[PDB]
Amino acid sequence: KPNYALKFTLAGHTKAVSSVKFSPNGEWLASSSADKLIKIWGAYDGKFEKTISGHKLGISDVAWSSDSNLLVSASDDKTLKIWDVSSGKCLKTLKGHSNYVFCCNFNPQSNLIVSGSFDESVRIWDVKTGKCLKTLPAHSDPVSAVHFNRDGSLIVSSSYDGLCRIWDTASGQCLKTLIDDDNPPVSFVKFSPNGKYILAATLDNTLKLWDYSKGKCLKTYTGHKNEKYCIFANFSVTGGKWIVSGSEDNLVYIWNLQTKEIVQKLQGHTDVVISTACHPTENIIASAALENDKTIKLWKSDC
Amino acid sequence: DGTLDCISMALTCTFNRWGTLLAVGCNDGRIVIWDFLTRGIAKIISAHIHPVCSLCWSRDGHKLVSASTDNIVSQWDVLSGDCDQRFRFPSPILKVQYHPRDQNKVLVCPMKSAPVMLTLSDSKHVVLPVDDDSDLNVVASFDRRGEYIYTGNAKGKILVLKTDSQDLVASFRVTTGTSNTTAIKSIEFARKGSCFLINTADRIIRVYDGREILTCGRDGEPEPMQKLQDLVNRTPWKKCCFSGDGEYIVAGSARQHALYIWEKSIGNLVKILHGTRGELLLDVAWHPVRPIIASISSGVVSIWAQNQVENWSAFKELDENVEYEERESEFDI
Amino acid sequence: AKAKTRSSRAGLQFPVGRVHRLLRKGNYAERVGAGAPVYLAAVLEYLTAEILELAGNAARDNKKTRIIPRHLQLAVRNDEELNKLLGRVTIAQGGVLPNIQSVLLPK
Amino acid sequence: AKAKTRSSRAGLQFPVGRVHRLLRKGNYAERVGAGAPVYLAAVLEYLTAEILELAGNAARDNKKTRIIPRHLQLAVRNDEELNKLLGRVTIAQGGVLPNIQSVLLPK
Amino acid sequence: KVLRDNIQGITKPAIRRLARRGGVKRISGLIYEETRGVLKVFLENVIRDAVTYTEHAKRKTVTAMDVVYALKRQGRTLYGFG
Amino acid sequence: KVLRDNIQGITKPAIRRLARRGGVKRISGLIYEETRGVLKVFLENVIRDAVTYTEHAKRKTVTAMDVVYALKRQGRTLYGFG
Amino acid sequence: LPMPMRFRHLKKTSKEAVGVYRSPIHGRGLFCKRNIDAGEMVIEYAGIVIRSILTDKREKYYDSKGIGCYMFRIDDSEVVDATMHGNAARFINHSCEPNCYSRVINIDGQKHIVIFAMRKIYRGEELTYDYKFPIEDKLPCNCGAKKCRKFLN
Amino acid sequence: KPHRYRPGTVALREIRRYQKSTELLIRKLPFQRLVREIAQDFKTDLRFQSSAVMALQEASEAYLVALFEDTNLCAIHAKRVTIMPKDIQLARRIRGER
Amino acid sequence: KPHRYRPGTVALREIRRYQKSTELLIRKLPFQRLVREIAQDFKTDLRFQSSAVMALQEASEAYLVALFEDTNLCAIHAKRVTIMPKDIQLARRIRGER
Amino acid sequence: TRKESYAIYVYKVLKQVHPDTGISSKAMSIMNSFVNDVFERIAGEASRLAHYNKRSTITSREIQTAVRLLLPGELAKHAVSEGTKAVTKYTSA
Amino acid sequence: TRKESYAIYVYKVLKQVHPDTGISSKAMSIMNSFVNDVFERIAGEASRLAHYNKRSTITSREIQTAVRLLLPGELAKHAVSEGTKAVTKYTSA
DNA sequence: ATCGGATGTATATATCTGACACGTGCCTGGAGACTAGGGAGTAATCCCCTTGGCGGTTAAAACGCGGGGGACAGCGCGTACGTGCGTTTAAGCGGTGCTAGAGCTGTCTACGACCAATTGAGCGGCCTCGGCACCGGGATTCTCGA
DNA sequence: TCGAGAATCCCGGTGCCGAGGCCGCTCAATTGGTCGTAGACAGCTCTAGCACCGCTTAAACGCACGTACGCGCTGTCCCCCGCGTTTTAACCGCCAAGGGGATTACTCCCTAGTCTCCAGGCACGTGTCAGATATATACATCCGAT
Ligand SMILES: Nc1ncnc2c1ncn2[C@@H]1O[C@H](CSCC[C@H](N)C(=O)O)[C@@H](O)[C@H]1O
Ligand SMILES: [Zn+2]
Repeated sequence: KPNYALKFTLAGHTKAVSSVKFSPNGEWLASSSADKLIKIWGAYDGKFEKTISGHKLGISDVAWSSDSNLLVSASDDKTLKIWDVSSGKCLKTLKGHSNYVFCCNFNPQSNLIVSGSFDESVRIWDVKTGKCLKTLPAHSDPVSAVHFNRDGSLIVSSSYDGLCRIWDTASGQCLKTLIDDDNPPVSFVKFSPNGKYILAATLDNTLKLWDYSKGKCLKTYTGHKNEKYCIFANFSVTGGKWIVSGSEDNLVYIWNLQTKEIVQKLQGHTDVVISTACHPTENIIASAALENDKTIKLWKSDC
Repeated sequence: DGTLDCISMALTCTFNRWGTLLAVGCNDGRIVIWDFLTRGIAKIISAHIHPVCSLCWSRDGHKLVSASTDNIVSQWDVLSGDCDQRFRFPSPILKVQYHPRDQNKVLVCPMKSAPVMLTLSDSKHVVLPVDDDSDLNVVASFDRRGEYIYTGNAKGKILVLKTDSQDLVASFRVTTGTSNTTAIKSIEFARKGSCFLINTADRIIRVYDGREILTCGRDGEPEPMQKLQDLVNRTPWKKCCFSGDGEYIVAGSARQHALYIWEKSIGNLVKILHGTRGELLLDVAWHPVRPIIASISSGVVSIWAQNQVENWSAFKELDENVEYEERESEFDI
Repeated sequence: AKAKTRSSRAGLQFPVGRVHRLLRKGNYAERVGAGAPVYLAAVLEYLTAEILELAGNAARDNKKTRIIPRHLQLAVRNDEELNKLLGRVTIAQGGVLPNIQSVLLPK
Repeated sequence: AKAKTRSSRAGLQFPVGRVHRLLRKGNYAERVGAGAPVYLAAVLEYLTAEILELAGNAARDNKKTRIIPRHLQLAVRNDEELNKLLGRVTIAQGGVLPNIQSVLLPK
Repeated sequence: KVLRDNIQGITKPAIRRLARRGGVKRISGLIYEETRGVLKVFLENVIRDAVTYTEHAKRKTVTAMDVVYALKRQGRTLYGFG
Repeated sequence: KVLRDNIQGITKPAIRRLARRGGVKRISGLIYEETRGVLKVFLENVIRDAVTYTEHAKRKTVTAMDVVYALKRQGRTLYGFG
Repeated sequence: LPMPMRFRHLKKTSKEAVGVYRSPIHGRGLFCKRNIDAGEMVIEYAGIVIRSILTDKREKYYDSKGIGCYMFRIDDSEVVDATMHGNAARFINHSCEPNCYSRVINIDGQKHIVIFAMRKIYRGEELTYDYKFPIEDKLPCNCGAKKCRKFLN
Repeated sequence: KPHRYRPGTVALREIRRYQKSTELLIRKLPFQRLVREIAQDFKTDLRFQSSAVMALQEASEAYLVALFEDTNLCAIHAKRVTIMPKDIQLARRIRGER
Repeated sequence: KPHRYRPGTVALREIRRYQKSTELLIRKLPFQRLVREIAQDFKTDLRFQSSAVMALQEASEAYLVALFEDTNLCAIHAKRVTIMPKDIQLARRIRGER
Repeated sequence: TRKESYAIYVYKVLKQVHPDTGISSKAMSIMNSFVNDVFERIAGEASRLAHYNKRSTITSREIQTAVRLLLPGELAKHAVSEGTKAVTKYTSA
Repeated sequence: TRKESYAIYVYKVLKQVHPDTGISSKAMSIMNSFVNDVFERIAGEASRLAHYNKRSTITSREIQTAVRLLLPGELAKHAVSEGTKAVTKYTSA
């Protein structure tokens, strides 16, 4: 039962927030919104670092490079853009997606970028050349969550068609297709810290922790509110092992890892908590809510 | 099955310790480290002005020794790209090979002189002994763990020396079918175990076990663990290699520009990958952690994957008509 | 003075004494090894058993108690080693084993 | 008592004494007739006469005095009865008599 | 009693019966006489040697043993007659 | 010193030379190995019997006389070696 | 070529003879990745061989899951059902002018539903056969051919 | 309406029953007269054992069967079912009988 | 301009000179090695007289020439000039070697 | 005139192999002639071999070599095994 | 080792038929082996003939009949005439 | 691709028999016992043929490479041959009858076997030289584009 | 279709070793007695062969006829012949160590030969059932209309 208390409320995004991601060094937080802008913030004190502009439509997903220096932003303009966080310049521009890119993520070596779009296609892109290296008709619905595994050899992918599809990267094979004996729209998905497991956020107020080494769901997390928006979840291993997730009831739920019991309820947001980011080293949770709030909030626990 | 156009004047190739980068010798005398996942070049180093004919990777994958056609041998780091060291010797070098368990020691097979083991820390050189002292063309290579050195002459002799002492720990003379002698074209090893192979001038490849070679010791009568050849076309092998595991053996036919892949346990031919007849096959290599094969021919790199039933296959997929065992409660409620 | 023939002493049927006398009266060599007639009769007994086995097999195959020359011909032709032994040999009332080439059969 | 060879009284060149010795040591009969070696030696002499005659004929036709095996082969294959006598006989360094089939000729 | 031309006693049905036994379906006519010839040829050898044996036997009739010996000398031996 | 596969020592030019000697103009490739086979087959008999003679001779080397006797027993005798 | 032997050669070479890509006819379609001459086996419709008496109860059962009913009538007794467990032959599109035709051939006493080539099919062509579906009261046919029945039924 | 078998079928059944049967296929007395006619050429007034001439006849018949067999096989190699005298001459040539 | 003879003509002249010549047509040492390889199958360490193995080789060569001859003649009977392995098998079958 | 044969021994070995099976008289004569022929073959072979060794004694070893020359493979194998068994039983008398 | 042959007699009959012609020792040995072969032939067939007649004395009549067996036609005719002439000459003294 | 009919073939049965299994008395080859000699087996010695290796050469094999040449496929057609059905013919059974010649026994005598005494026809061994094998060069004749 | 070109034939010339002629050195051929015996021959049976003839009939010759395989021709394809170049290892000549091949010299264990006896084998009678034969029957299979 952590005691995450509110230390700083981060606000300034003039539209619906969509993604907040702590920098891998924990020094900055990239708050993205539908306002075509990213906002770099001081991840330890809520100090507004800067705003990176240049996109044409709402940025649905943003993701840091594995070295805290670069940021990939997938915007509703059907394009991705890689900006140097240390300077803000658009180092790369990724064109080719025919629809709304809903998810973008680096590989563990930060040399690859996986991007799932509204066009139901997952595309693999370079970082030093930015060219689209691969493309797959991954799902039958807009792909809203893509993520490399612990080492970049495998990519888990989520779309609105309930499929939790794990693909090979060296050859692009649709290795596994996790289904929970139903078709609930799985909005978000991600691997485990050890890569052996995979957390899938479904749009029925459910977080399913599957054993990817087994291919079957092990843990269930219910009691939160996630039905429409692509709510982002976090693992807490730096301090207490928690499962943190924003919610559509202005609350940020925090369950125990093993027991799957609600161990804390970070209230204070006034809108749907659209995104959550876990500090890579510290016990700082950046919980960002949607347009009726437009605020990110830093929460620090002592247990 | 894949190719690399971004590489020009490709002559030699070599995978890193993990199968992540490919060092390519550029006939203008350059080194192109081409990266796999980005599908692009990872580094470019204009080493010398003379072409590069040999390369090898360090254990950590950071040091690269290279031999040029101008008797030059130089080391370069994968990050700095600078000349770590540069040496010159008579009898132009045919091969250089990092000691697989010591990135300081390096074996050097020259054209005419006996092979020599050098170190990159100190400018020393220990010449390896040769049986007849008149072969003038001897291949030599460390084993998988750099514990020994196998040396094959032009007369079918095989001397297994202790790399540190250069002293005979095993020996035997190989035949050429009837009883004859032959030029040992190459002494190749596998990334797993002691299962190594010998390419000779008789267009026949002989897989052996180095443990059994040490077992026979000095002047034994060892039979090859496996025998491979182009029994149908009688084709000499410009190059041969194992697979990443050691159960598959690739041989490059420059005579017809094809790739014949056999097994090691049984030795039967896995299959054949046919390249264009016009291209002159030059170099072959296997992806040490993938069933993929890189080939170099006429300055062009070609990829040869071995894919699975997937990329669309995963409803459930079956092969043949499955007669469902009708349970006794099938029509029951 | 116990009487016991060399055939009995070898436990065989073919007369060792008769074949020995025959070799003596056959003018093949000045002297003969004593065990040579035994060996020769043994070989003859073995091969005769071999052939008559297949002979009786074909006979009972035709429900025949007494073997007919056709049976011997079929037996020697079916056996590879025997035929090779008797390829340049013909048999009275032997005939030819059934043999039809492929293209002879209509289609 | 001067000893003339039996071949002299027989008027032959092949050694009839050697012939009778080979007969007695060949184990073909208990005793060889008196005139049998003479007869067979005469037959052998006549055969040799015919053969070497044809051989020398062929050799002179090939502008040669020394008779090589080729001449013997050609002489053998050039005479019908000799060939039939030695059809089942291979000859060393003989080769084949020059023979080309009809259809093989160009047009 | 002088005998002549009994080679035509070999009837065409007999030749075709032999062919059927040999496993022959269709035959040309020009075979028959040739067959006869070959037959005679075969005969022309063995029977002669036969009487030759009979000649050395100082006998007037031919013995089955004699033709057995002939076929033996001709490398075409036969069984069932001693 | 163990010997193996020297049947391929029989070169295709040698086979075609033998064919020309036999009076053959055009040949298929599939003949060669078959030839080899047949050759071996021939060999497979005589040489064996050869050592068999040598075996009975209680000797270690093979004598020309032995193979002459073998070919004699095989009805393919040869002249010029005793 | 024996029917079992040709069936085995089909099972061996069908995977390198058929493919599944985007179908201009309907969704995902079987395509001819290499020239398929007439008479040669195109692809077996692999799937669970059930009895026809088992179809209805299974059909209704499949109505509980809404998964595509992949059933082809073997004969008056059995049916190949490939709804959940089958092969790529499910994705062959109906074609009123089919370059392929359906048969049920016997192999050592077991009936396999094999689609053979009605005509010489060529590389890149979408492999399609006639479902032999009866006339209904109408599933529109997108074969694009000339003699389309205006429907699958 | 009268029926006639297709050609060869009757001959095929004949082949079957003949390979099945084992008796002789040549009438005795004509063969014996032929043997006597051939014998009188080398010496007149030569008698014969019945078994002797019978063995002659049967050995000759078997020799002819072997000739028919390998000639028919050669004709197969000649891509024909109808034998031709050149085929028999060829077979004899191969058998060393020429 | 370069000249090339019509096919077979060179081979025809080869046939002529080979029927004319009488030396061996197989290289000695390979044949001898083959003989030793065949011999070691029945017993190892068996020596050979030079004349012995020479006689082996020449007898085998002559046997092969006879086989080539009658196979070529059979191929003529097959109305072809190019020999086929079935022709050799047929010839061996006729020679009683099967 | 007593005419020697082998019919009794053929009948004996037949009963020893097939007690129920009978035999024809003509077939019996065929068998007898066959035995005579093969025995003559092996006898001539042994004599010729001994002559090649200039040994006037025909012993068992000559018989073994002759039959090994005459019988194809396993025929000769079983034959020489039976002959060795018989000669050993004879020596142990 | 005093090895017996016929070479001198071959040369003799050569000079008798072809005075100004040479030979090769190879072809000489060929002719020698041929002589030995036809000789052993005649010997075997004469012995087998006498065996068939149950005789034990191979005499001139047996030789002549053996030649009649082995040689074809006029070859055998001239051979028989020569043998008879030589026998007559030898018996005349 | 099928069914109906015709015809040809495997089956059960009855009985007839004649080869065939069986039993005999009488013969003689085979066994048993014994003696001679000497072929075969063993040993020590020499040779020498072989088996193995070595270096240089190139004729030879391998490889490849057009490309015209024939294997082969199919297709028309027609002659030659299977076939069912006629006819007439000698084949076969058998039974008689005559004896010519195999096939037998008993001489009796010439005839090699064999051994012993004798030695020059013949054979390993040694010069030796001349047809012959090889070479190179020039004239001869086949063959492929006009 | 008359030349060009190429593979060949022959001629002169060179040098060689196998063919041949000649030489000592036997042992194997010759000579002459002597002996036991192979068979040459005489002279007998009898039987198997030879031929006669009649009676029965399956079997052979010829007919007509459909028809289908042999053949003759065509166009295709491929593929093996020809030639050029590149490779290699056969060959050739030599050297060398030895391991078996051949040899001689002993030594004797086995076989031939002799004689004795009897007992298995063989010709010879004798029931007797395996199958050969014949008939009616059910089954298998071609062939043609559909
Ligand atoms: N010829 C055709 N035209 C339009 N739809 C078709 C069709 N054949 C089959 N279908 C549809 O496709 C389904 C069969 S699966 C056939 C392949 C199809 N393209 C697919 O991706 O699924 C059926 O439900 C049917 O409704
Ligand atoms: Zn359609």
